[PDB]
Amino acid sequence: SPEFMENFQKVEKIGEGTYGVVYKARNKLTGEVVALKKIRLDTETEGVPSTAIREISLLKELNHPNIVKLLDVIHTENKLYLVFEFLHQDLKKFMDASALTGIPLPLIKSYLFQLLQGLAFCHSHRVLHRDLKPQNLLINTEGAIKLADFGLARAFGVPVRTYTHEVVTLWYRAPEILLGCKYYSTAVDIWSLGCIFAEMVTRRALFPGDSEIDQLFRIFRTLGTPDEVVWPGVTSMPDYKPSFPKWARQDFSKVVPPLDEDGRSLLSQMLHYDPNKRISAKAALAHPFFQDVTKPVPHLRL
Ligand SMILES: O=S(=O)(O)c1cccc2cccc(Nc3ccccc3)c12
Ligand SMILES: O=S(=O)(O)c1cccc2cccc(Nc3ccccc3)c12
Ligand SMILES: COc1ccc(O)c(-c2nc(N)nc(N)n2)c1
Repeated sequence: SPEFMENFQKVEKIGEGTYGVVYKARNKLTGEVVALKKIRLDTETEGVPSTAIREISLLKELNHPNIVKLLDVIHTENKLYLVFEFLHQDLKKFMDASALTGIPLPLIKSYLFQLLQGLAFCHSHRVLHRDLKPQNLLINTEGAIKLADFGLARAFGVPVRTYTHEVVTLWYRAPEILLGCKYYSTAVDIWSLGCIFAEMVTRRALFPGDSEIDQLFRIFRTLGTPDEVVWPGVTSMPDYKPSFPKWARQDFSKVVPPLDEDGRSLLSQMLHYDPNKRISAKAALAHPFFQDVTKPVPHLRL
């Protein structure tokens, strides 16, 4: 039986991702609470590009405990309403609420482990997230964390307006993208998650840049300016300039003080400059940092 928007009662705005406001709503017929996303389509040109349609189809095929569940898609007047399972809060809000104490290590480990499981699944199905950040990660009272707000629209020219509040995506952007690589790989998601891992541990974003070049320099100042030894081919990348300053790599004892050899070993592999050497999500799941991983239940108030 088709669902119609009249079937839903808005309860409250719970967020605003790359597609604007996200509303918690109640299904009038079943009483099920859901999250609704409003997509405004603009046939600016001929329509959604074939490749974009295929990528949307690929994302839709994914069924995994660590990917927010899309329950239905309602079409009406030049608009689409995405009906998703309802999740209480995002990782960004949770970290801010835990900033003065910090998210406990067992939870950090559980969330990282789960995000790697979700990414491994996506990557094996040829799906990348492309815009991983704390704001697009959803957590439930059960202790699960899920991927949401995939960067598909801006990555494949989907004719749909994006954004609402602003932008801060640069902070988690992989260096090969900042250097203008012709083709990037699944490794870009691992870099972003590595930045998130460090952020949960230190309680502060790792590379909070304000422009592409500022983002690059913040990365270089911490991990060292890459050269051909560390990253073969870096000096020939489209936007690489020999004039870049030369910074030496900093010790992780300074970058992420709380972490030990296991956590630092894993983080170093997730932030490797060379995409071909950066650890994969599948390999990361086998890292010793996860030997004692559990599934703690977070404490959240509303
Ligand atoms: O494939 S759908 O499940 O609709 C879909 C689901 C989720 C997001 C979408 C974004 C743009 C276009 C779609 N398709 C579309 C296709 C025909 C007409 C209007 C929109 C999207
Ligand atoms: O909303 S997201 O959380 O990314 C999302 C999460 C989980 C499954 C999705 C399936 C299709 C489209 C999405 N978003 C989408 C919306 C508009 C344009 C292109 C893709 C999906
Ligand atoms: C598909 O995107 C979704 C799907 C379901 C959701 O519950 C959310 C969401 N939920 C909350 N509480 N905050 C925020 N920021 N987002 C987002």
